[PDB]
Amino acid sequence: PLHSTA
Amino acid sequence: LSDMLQQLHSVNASKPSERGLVRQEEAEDPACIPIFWVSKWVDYSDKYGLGYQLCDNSVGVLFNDSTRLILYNDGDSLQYIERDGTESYLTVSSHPNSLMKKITLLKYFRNYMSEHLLKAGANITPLPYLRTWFRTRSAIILHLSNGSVQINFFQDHTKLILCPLMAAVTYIDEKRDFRTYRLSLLEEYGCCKELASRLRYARTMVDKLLSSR
Repeated sequence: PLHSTA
Repeated sequence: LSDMLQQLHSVNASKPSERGLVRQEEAEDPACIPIFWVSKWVDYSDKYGLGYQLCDNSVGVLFNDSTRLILYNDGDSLQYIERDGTESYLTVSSHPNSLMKKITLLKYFRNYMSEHLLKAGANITPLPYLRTWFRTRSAIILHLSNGSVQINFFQDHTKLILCPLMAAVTYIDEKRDFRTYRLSLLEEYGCCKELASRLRYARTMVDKLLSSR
């Protein structure tokens, strides 16, 4: 649902 | 954590950005470059927990049941830490059937991070685990077991890595340039408003960590 920079 | 809070109070009280000639370059201490930081992370805590990759390409997961699985960068060597703090050393290739679900989850998280996420501090020249973490509207705050505290700002992608043992801070700016400072030297020579503002936030975040352990 959220993560570090792609 | 207590010493980190004190180091930050000391630098912040010196008002580094607002007392004359700023000599920030002279506060750089390349000797204090951290060995470990968080390069990638996935917040899947609504179901499973929080996965992360360290700068050495090792991976970790803090599961919702307060257990931790740590895969070393060789891709097989495993550490498992139960709720009571009991640490177990093994490999993926030798895991008991009970850890099946958790190993699968780690490998899944590992694949996503390696393939679809950017490595933070990829330009920095080259085992702790995640003790705790929380998220604000502005930033994710990561507390490692070696005492380091990392703060990643969402909006501008700027990052701080705070190292209490060196009494130092590494700052990664919007251009992904990294500079490592000794905190007392920032007190001695000052710094720009940008770094000064994030350090004031950092102190507030450490205070939140200390008040919620």
